[PDB]
Amino acid sequence: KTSFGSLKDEDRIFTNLYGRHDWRLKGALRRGDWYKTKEILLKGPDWILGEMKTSGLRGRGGAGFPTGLKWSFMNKPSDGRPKYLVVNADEGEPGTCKDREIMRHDPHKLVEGCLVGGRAMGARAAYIYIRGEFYNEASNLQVAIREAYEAGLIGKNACGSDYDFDVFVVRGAGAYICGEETALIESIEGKQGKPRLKPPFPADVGVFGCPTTVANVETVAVSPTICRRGGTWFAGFGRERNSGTKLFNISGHVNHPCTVEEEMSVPLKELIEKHAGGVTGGWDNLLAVIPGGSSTPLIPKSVCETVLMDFDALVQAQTGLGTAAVIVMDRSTDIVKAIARLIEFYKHESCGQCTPCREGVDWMNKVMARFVKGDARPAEIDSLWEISKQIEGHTICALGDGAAWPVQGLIRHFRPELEDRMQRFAQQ
Amino acid sequence: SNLIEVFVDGQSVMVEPGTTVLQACEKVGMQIPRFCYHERLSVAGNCRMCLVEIEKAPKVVAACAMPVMKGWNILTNSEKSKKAREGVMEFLLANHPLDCPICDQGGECDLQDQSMMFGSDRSRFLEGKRAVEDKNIGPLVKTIMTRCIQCTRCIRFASEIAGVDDLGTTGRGNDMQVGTYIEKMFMSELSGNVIDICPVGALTSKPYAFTARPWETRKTESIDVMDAVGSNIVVSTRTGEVMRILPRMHEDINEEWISDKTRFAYDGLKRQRLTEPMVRNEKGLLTYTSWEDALSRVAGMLQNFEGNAVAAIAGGLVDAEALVALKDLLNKVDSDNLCTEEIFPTEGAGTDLRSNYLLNTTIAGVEEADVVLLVGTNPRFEAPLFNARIRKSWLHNDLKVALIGSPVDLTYRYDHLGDSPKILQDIASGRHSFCEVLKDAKKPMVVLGSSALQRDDGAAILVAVSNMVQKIRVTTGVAAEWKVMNILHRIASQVAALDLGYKPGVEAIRKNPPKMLFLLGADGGCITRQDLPKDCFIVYQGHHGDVGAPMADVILPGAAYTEKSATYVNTEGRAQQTKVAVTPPGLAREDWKIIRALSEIAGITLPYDTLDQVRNRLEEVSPNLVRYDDIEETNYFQQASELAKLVNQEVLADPLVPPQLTIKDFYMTDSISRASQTMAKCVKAVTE
Amino acid sequence: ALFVHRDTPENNPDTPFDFTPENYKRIEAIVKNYPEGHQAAAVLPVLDLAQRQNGWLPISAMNKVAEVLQVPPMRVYEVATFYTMYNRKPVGKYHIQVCTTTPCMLRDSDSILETLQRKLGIKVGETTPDKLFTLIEVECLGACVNAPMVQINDNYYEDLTPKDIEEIIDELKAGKVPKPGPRSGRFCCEPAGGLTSLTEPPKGPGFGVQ
Amino acid sequence: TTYKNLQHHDYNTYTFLDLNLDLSKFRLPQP
Amino acid sequence: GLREIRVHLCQRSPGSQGVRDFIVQRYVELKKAHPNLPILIRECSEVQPKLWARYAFGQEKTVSLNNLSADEVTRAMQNVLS
Ligand SMILES: Cc1cc2nc3c(=O)[nH]c(=O)nc-3n(C[C@H](O)[C@H](O)[C@H](O)COP(=O)(O)O)c2cc1C
Ligand code: SF4
Ligand code: SF4
Ligand code: SF4
Ligand code: FES
Ligand code: FES
Repeated sequence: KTSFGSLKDEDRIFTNLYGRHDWRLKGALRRGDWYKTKEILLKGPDWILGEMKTSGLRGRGGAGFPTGLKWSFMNKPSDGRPKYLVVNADEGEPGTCKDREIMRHDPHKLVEGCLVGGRAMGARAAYIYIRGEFYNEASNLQVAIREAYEAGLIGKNACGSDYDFDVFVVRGAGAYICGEETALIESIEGKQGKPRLKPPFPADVGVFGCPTTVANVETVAVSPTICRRGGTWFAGFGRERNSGTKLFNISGHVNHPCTVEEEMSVPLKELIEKHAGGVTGGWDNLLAVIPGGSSTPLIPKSVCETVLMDFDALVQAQTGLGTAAVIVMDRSTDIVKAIARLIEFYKHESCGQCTPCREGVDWMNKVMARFVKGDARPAEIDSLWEISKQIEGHTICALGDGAAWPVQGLIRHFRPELEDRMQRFAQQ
Repeated sequence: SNLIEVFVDGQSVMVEPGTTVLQACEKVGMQIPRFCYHERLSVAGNCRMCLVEIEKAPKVVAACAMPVMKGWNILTNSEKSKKAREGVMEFLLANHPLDCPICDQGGECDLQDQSMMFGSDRSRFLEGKRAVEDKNIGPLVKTIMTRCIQCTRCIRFASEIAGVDDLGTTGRGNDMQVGTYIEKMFMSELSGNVIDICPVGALTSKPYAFTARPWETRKTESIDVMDAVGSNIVVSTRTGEVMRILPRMHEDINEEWISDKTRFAYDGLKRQRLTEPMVRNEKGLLTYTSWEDALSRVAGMLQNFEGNAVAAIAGGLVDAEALVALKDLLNKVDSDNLCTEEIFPTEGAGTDLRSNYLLNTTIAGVEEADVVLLVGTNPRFEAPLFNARIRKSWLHNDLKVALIGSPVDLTYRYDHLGDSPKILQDIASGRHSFCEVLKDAKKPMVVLGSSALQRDDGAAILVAVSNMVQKIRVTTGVAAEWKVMNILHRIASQVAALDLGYKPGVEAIRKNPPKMLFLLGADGGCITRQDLPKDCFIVYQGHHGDVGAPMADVILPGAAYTEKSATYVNTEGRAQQTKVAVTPPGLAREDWKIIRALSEIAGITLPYDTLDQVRNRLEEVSPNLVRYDDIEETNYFQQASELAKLVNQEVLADPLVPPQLTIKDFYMTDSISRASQTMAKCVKAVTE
Repeated sequence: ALFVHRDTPENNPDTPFDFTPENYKRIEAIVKNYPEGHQAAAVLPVLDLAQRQNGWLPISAMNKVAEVLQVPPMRVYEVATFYTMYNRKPVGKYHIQVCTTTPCMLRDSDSILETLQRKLGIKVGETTPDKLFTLIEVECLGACVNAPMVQINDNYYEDLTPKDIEEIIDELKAGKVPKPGPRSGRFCCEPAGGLTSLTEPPKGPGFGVQ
Repeated sequence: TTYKNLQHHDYNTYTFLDLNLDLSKFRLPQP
Repeated sequence: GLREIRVHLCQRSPGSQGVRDFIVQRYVELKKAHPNLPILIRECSEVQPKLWARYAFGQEKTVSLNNLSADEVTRAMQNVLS
């Protein structure tokens, strides 16, 4: 009801997150994968979509969009074209490493999720798009896919369900932008990973011009367990619209950086202390945290003493549980330099298609590089803020939002530090 | 009907579904700012300059890409919209180079105009701008890429309109660069139009660079004569000189583009130019004289001769007024050997019926056709805009193209049915596989390039094509209002001469060698001094001293198509007239005026004294020649085929080869093209 | 480095390159993963395969990929320039890639980069004179909890320290390949001090079903 | 007690493509 | 002698029906009997049908065919040809 966290291992979906249990089909079956999958498949797509809806699962990728609603867009009557389920395994957000573990220690969860989600959407195949860097993880993924094919779980008739499904693994190259829906679709199609215009939406025209639904690795991998254990069980955890269990990557200045699974809406302090040991030098030596990935703005220690790791809670705090990649900084950190590095990341990773981001992320990068040294003057902070607001709502894709938000968080919570550094520079 | 109601600042407007916000605003009258959007190209949405605010909506949409919805109120003067435009313009101008004084887009710059109107008046960018390296892209297009705004109109035009797939965006981020990754050359018959579509000055013309500013130039409206398409063009003139040639929008012909030759051959007008009457070739070498002397000598010779001993040749760039003047003069002399350089089969119905030698389906009907059969022709290098229309149809309205000739790159997929003229009889009799496609075709076309007709078996080729066309009509059951048979011309004056009744081909001249030849812009070299008697007394009447001029006993300088008001008919029968841009150089005179003055100096005086009276004579001869921009239909192709059946000839087994087999042959075709310097550079670059 | 190609004696439109027969079999396998037609989708995997065979993508390799997939060569140039794992200039035998984004920089990737460049006697972005090592700075490579971190070719070495990085560089310098994964004594992504989550046996196949 | 995901310590450079080629037999006829 | 015949007619007007059906009927049998004599059939919209005939030294004589019938047009053509 109230007060969240302390998830029991009975309720943890990913039971091999740490890799000390066999990840191949032999161990996956022991841990409970591929159980009653034939029954789940034969119960129909409407039942599966209803389960996902009543579970309250929200997209575990960047932005949290109700998974049941998003997947129902492809439940429309057939138009005579094939339907595809593209899995977004291009974990590019800085600070995020959860998809890597789901794929290298529990590929069969992802594979069965592909099967059930493809049945729900009516898809015939499911292309998995995995970073080019994640070579060993893609290799494990194909070993698991081949195990499934050889065991008959996929292919002609999956699990005897009479449903024809194929799982393709497609490796990308170096491009954070290729995690975007339409950019990912274009990369699969072989062109440059440049986001398309919307509308039309992927559910109407997608990969190869046919209907498509892009889903996160975590979102697809949670689905079989939701179906098996009931949507109500999943909804039991979390507050209200923020339901489920989430993988948290606590990194930065923390004693024991780790990937852990915890209840949705677990307090940030509980998450950082119970599992990660605590911020380096004690809770007092805490300056700011980036609850999301890199596209999320900062929250200072004052706001992070009581914030709850939730979509709604972090939106209220003026940030957002993007990918739940807690990055911790401990006072000794150079906050403006760190945020400048993040803006440099966005400058490097911008596709360059559309003018706002193309020509404005470089502007922000230059201004932030000057700020790190204090070369600018105090009147330029508002200029940076205005540039950020100009970039925010005018880009083709959300990467512009992600590049604008960290700067806004810095200007909103650490303006005095910027002024102090500028004054010290002017003192020379 | 299936129309939706949308509001533009509360102004209700009816728009069909799929209409975008930009087009709704345009219907009301508002012209949303834009850069990346073009009407003839795919929507891109890169620039984001067209951002507008939809009422009671959180974020601003892209007017060019957003499809409108019922009840939407589009606010175009709102704070949010204006601030979005200001921000987008600021981002566009951040990295732009301060080249306005030395930029060819001086007073025509959309970036300048939209910065003045919708942008801010000051810059707060306090950093160092980027600097891209320029790249060599051929002798026709200058690349100053530091000015590029990455709008991609050039890329889209090359990919779609020209179908070349050479330009693209390389890299990513602020370092994205538009161009060929390698040291390619962007050579194509439509490459020039990239200059127009580039909203900024990143792509400009090497020949025209730095020469003038837009506010100085005077924009005349004339027609192109480098081919039989009749591309409407705008001639930019500064102080009695041609500064550059630009396209003029004609949805039924041009569609905003013009061929590279049409664009860049205007240089030839300022070289190897006949600028004074010149006579005395019998006494040795040609020497200048005066009009009243040269015309006196010509009139003396004409009075001495009569009958078929005098004959005339019209070639290439000639106008209907001059043609009718010369025809009337020779008729009054009692001659009918007035021929034209380009052959046309005259065995069947010949020139009796206009449906026998016109693109009856018009350029714009290709979009309405289902199947196209290109017989012995290379549309890309003759009628390049006709090829552009074919590609547009193929790309959009699912079209099928087949070719009965040499296999050449046409910029679109096509079936190579073989390069034999017996395939025509095969298709007519049903022995070929293409009849399977012709069966389900609903709106067929059978274009027959005149280059094929100029073989020695042109009569057989035309007879076979018409006989196939009749069977195509009967099997396909096409209505009587859809003309399938078409003939694609490559010479500007061919259609007008045929309408006026000039004998096609210069065969009668060889049959009865004249004692006084009258070359009227006849630089084709069909008839040389080796033919004719030993003292023919040839008379050249043209603008350029090329093949014709050296062989002559007198030269009478005429006007070029940029200096005279002339009537030119294109390959589809449309009659168009040019306008006087420059004035003739020196003592040059209009060709019809020269003919009439020669007449009056001679005993025989013609019954016109003004351009309008010559036009009335044209009305008397062929009425359609005076209806400008109106395509009169035609009939009695059944009669044409009936008469063609009786013709007894066989198709020679030689392959059907197009004369312009490669791009290198496109840049030299007319006297002006041969005398142009830029065309020589293009030829050399292609050959290299 | 540069997004414009200038021919030289090496990296020339005629410089030798072609897939081996087994590589052609692999190419067919890749192409058959997409609908009929739509084979241009394999440009990315095919180009990566060409790089895996050679070591870098010369203009001849790009043209060969474009020819075998039947796409305009510019459609391959765009891909090769757009994506960052495609090497358009020759690269050392072992390609070292030190992550530098904020999550690693906070855990002292600067020291790792400094130690690597000092040991190899090169500056970030340069090749060792032996043509054995190439050091570059890369954005997030995933695995931000095992920071600081580097990638040698297709392997992740993570939880690194200056001593560990110079030791795994000594092994590559001499012979053998160091075993990938964290070098901090914790297997991967788990809490260092000790487990705080999945510390009890996982439940049976049918535990909790509706 | 002991890490289990060790099979990736022996993958060569062509492991991914070899697995894809092997799966080519199971893959279902394309549209 | 005669050098040309030029038949001007409207594409689809009541006053040119006779000429238009004369073309369909007797044109072939005339062009196959006077093979060397041009007979230029030129049409223009909303034109007044008129037969043009040019003789020796550029002397052209004109008639009218407006609201005339097929047989009348044929008679006029025969008279000009003879
Ligand atoms: C620049 C950018 C980079 C991204 N990277 C990822 C990723 O690794 N995973 C992911 O699920 N979504 C990513 N996204 C978000 C995707 O576009 C999309 O929202 C997500 O894949 C949908 O998955 P979901 O419905 O389960 O939430 C990115 C978006 C942007 C704009
Ligand atoms: S916001 Fe940036 S990354 Fe996204 S489409 Fe525009 S230029 Fe590309
Ligand atoms: S395109 Fe030329 S004229 Fe226009 S703003 Fe840029 S430099 Fe100035
Ligand atoms: S060169 Fe010109 S047309 Fe091409 S992208 Fe740049 S600004 Fe647009
Ligand atoms: S004109 Fe609409 S974004 Fe460019
Ligand atoms: S920040 Fe270095 S691995 Fe992500």
